[PDB]
Amino acid sequence: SIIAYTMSLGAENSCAYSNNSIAIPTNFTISVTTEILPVSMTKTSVDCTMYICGDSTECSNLLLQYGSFCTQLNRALTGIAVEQDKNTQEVFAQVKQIYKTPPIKDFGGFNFSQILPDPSKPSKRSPIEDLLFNKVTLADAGFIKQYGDCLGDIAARDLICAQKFNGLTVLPPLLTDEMIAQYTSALLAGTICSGWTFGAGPALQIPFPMQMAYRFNGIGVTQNVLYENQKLIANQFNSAIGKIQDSLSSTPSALGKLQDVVNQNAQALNTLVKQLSSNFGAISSVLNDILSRLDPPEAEVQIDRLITGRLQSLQTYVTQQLIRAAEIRASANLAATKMSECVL
Amino acid sequence: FNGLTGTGVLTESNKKFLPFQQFGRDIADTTDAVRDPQTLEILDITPCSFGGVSVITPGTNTSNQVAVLYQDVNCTETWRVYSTGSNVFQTRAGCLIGAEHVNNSYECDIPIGAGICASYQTSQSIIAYTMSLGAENSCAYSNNSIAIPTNFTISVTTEILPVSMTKTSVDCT
Amino acid sequence: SLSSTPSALGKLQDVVNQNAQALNTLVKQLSSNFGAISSVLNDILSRLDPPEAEVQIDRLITGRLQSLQTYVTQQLIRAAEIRASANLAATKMSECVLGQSKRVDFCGKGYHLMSFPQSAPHGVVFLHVTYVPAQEKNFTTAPAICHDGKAHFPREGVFVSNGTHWFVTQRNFYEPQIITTDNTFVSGNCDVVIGIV
Amino acid sequence: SETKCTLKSFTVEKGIYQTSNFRVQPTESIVRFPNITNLCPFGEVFNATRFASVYAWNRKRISNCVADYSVLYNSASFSTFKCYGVSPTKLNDLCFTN
Ligand SMILES: *[C@@H]1O[C@H](CO)[C@@H](O[C@@H]2O[C@H](CO)[C@@H](O)[C@H](O)[C@H]2NC(C)=O)[C@H](O)[C@H]1NC(C)=O
Ligand SMILES: *[C@@H]1O[C@H](CO)[C@@H](O[C@@H]2O[C@H](CO)[C@@H](O)[C@H](O)[C@H]2NC(C)=O)[C@H](O)[C@H]1NC(C)=O
Ligand SMILES: *[C@@H]1O[C@H](CO)[C@@H](O[C@@H]2O[C@H](CO)[C@@H](O)[C@H](O)[C@H]2NC(C)=O)[C@H](O)[C@H]1NC(C)=O
Ligand SMILES: *[C@@H]1O[C@H](CO)[C@@H](O[C@@H]2O[C@H](CO)[C@@H](O)[C@H](O)[C@H]2NC(C)=O)[C@H](O)[C@H]1NC(C)=O
Ligand SMILES: *[C@@H]1O[C@H](CO)[C@@H](O[C@@H]2O[C@H](CO)[C@@H](O)[C@H](O)[C@H]2NC(C)=O)[C@H](O)[C@H]1NC(C)=O
Ligand SMILES: *[C@@H]1O[C@H](CO)[C@@H](O)[C@H](O)[C@H]1NC(C)=O
Ligand SMILES: *[C@@H]1O[C@H](CO)[C@@H](O)[C@H](O)[C@H]1NC(C)=O
Ligand SMILES: *[C@@H]1O[C@H](CO)[C@@H](O)[C@H](O)[C@H]1NC(C)=O
Ligand SMILES: *[C@@H]1O[C@H](CO)[C@@H](O)[C@H](O)[C@H]1NC(C)=O
Repeated sequence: SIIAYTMSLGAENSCAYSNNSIAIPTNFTISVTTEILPVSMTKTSVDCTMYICGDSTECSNLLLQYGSFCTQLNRALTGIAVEQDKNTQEVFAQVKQIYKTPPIKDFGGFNFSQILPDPSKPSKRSPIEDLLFNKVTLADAGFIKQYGDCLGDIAARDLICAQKFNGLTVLPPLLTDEMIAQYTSALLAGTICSGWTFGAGPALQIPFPMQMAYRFNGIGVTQNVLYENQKLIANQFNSAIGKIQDSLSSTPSALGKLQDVVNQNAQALNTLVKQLSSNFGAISSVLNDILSRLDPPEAEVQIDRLITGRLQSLQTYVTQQLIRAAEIRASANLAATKMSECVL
Repeated sequence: FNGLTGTGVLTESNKKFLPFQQFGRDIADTTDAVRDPQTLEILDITPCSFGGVSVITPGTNTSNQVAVLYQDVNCTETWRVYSTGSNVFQTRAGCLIGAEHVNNSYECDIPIGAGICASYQTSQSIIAYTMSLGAENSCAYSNNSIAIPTNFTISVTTEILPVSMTKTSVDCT
Repeated sequence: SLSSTPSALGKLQDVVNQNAQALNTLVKQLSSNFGAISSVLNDILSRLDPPEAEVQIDRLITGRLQSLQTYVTQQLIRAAEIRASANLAATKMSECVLGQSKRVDFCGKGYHLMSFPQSAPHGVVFLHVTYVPAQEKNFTTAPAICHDGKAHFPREGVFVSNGTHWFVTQRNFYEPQIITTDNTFVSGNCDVVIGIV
Repeated sequence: SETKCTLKSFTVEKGIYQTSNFRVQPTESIVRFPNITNLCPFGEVFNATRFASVYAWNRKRISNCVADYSVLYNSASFSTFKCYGVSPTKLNDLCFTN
């Protein structure tokens, strides 16, 4: 059955207040957690003329009476597309040196084989990165569709064909997946070989256990703890990474935020496609029926009604797309801050 | 077709209409197929083009040469191309015509997409190339060796932020 | 650098240009017909009677009102971007100018020393002064010293060695010191730490 | 020139400008209708000897014929010819089902 209940805010606990007693840790653990941030969203361009008018000269001539609105919407979408690449570079373009991955994958007991790229795969991705790419589902199998295939009837009614026919164009990103993986790999090699020195400027080699010793000193724990228990620490680190790989592989919703971004843009474009079919008060949703059955002045009245309908639809889409773009910009700025502040 | 007009490409359809159904319509409420009124064949109708054209232009105060990118044209596999003139370079972003293809990576100037960029270079022409992400470098991993700075420099850099914008009031009447 | 480069302040010019274009867009949109017989209100009033003028005027009113609403929405979104920028600028003012922050790249590339804000048209320009490592040398290291069987760790800095002698240096600057009991602490013994010299 | 026109400028800055689409134009007009050869019975409708009383009006179906309204121009003068579903000038371009 369906059960209704009062929510539990959390487990109850207590801590004694004793003016002559303290608690002190005697042991410790290395914990590995994840953080997920959107960086970019699909770049979309819309041909407002093809969308509004079905290659109708009369419709086009009427559209010219509102042409600056069509141009303005195109400009707003272009600006959004430009911002997506700016955001991508700001998150992933802080280091202008590409460091080679060392041939060694195990440094002082710390196993990075699941973090560093696997050179034997077509995609220079780590097993964890490969899992990340195998969880988010993208409807667009690349950016080139061509005119063929879509020429005939698609039994599945593949949405990309319909969207492109109505003037909705999906643009490629400026940076490819290989370029991003290469950049990230360079950052991992940078930190592993030189700690944080490569962020501030030149990369100074430091043995990995000494980078950890400095990090412990930063925590407020003597270097002795790391050197005394180095093997235990390395074992906990390696186990924590294995746990991350299993956690990501096991949970289908681990990357839900990114799927939600993709789904929101897919729904917005399917919404425009469905809204194209509305009558908007006209005798027919199809422009060719109006032109075929009505004379010029009556066709112009019904066409003007359809033009108003479609133009309002596009403006609504652009406004919502721009607000989502603003949310992506805020997310990208946070991601870039985390990159510089937490990684470097 | 029997009073239903339009522009498109006719093909044989794989659909079968019920004995009383004359027309097929898409999710957009547009015609996707028609049963021909003269011979009872089922035909599909598809729009004639996807477009997808952008022009790569250097500033007009230097040169009037341009190159055109066709986003949905596969120039390697007519071709929905306005004009050619050789200099055909296919990319994941579509094929472009008019720029030279140079395999010497370089700094990006005018971005194209999917790893490709272009710039205007001197015998002047528009050059298309793969972007260079950065200089390659390396750092040795040595468990018994460190590097230590022996000298230092004072560096001064700038940061620019908007604070305000022009305040505008509009009398809507 | 500022005098030489015409684009040094491009972000501020872009803000000004966006608002100028938005207002020129409203001026140009005023001229659209919007489906009416004429873009000029006086022609409609002069040639048409009340009820026909009212129909054409209503069409123009809808056109202009939609134009203004579009402008206001876009202006408000740009205002939101300016607010985000201003909040970042205020944070940088308090955190980089009135103090010294440890955040990497927050106050410019390198290690932050100090900053000097300057005013600018519709904005602020910060001059950040940072400490940057320069010439460097390759030295041998070790995590610990085994003097008498006890494990000796540095109180600060790193153990560095030239070809023949061991010293203690600062991680950010090479001033070799003699290893002594006043800059070294003892904990544990020589049988646990790997690579003890 | 297309870019210059789009930006309302005779100077174009360095960059990429999107400028409409490459469109294929039709090369021929293909018209298909059923092969109907009979003329519609306009004589029976307009040259009838007698019309039914309005209280008991008649209706009949017309099918399998070609409609042509120019035949009436030299037959009778009509006081009313008002079409609501279709403009009169487009009547010859349509085909009707009931
Ligand atoms: C430290 O002492 C506190 C008491 O001051 C312990 O807290 C008590 O723990 C018992 C269970 O062992 C509970 O039944 C009591 O109710 C707790 N009393 C409190 C919080 O006032 C605490 O467990 C001790 N911790 C350690 C690590 O020894
Ligand atoms: C470092 O981790 C990798 C896994 O990321 C280890 O390689 C695995 O080794 C086990 C045997 O111990 C094999 O069964 C797995 O199939 C291997 N996996 C992969 C992906 O190669 C590697 O042995 C670890 N190295 C060290 C030194 O601990
Ligand atoms: C501190 O905690 C660690 C685990 O976080 C303990 O190490 C494990 O101890 C169990 C016995 O209880 C062994 O079976 C495991 O093999 C140990 N793990 C590793 C990686 O060595 C450790 O014993 C605890 N006590 C300390 C450090 O004093
Ligand atoms: C420190 O030593 C490394 C080697 O461990 C030097 O890096 C080498 O530099 C030479 C040029 O002098 C290159 O040809 C090698 O390929 C580099 N090898 C690497 C990175 O493994 C480094 O230059 C030395 N630095 C200083 C300041 O002496
Ligand atoms: C490492 O540094 C030490 C200390 O400067 C050098 O040893 C000194 O060398 C000078 C001559 O340059 C002598 O006068 C001192 O008496 C030496 N000091 C000691 C404690 O022996 C040493 O030569 C340097 N080693 C290398 C390989 O450069
Ligand atoms: C063109 O088609 C071929 C064959 O499907 C494909 O391999 C290629 O990637 C496509 N596009 C380009 C730009 O080469
Ligand atoms: C350092 O690494 C080398 C392998 O390159 C190894 O032989 C040596 O024992 C290691 N030394 C220490 C102190 O870890
Ligand atoms: C006329 O149309 C009918 C119905 O489709 C068809 O069977 C017949 O063959 C056609 N005849 C001619 C002469 O086109
Ligand atoms: C009606 O009869 C006249 C001759 O009196 C003829 O000219 C006309 O065409 C006929 N009308 C029709 C609709 O056949």
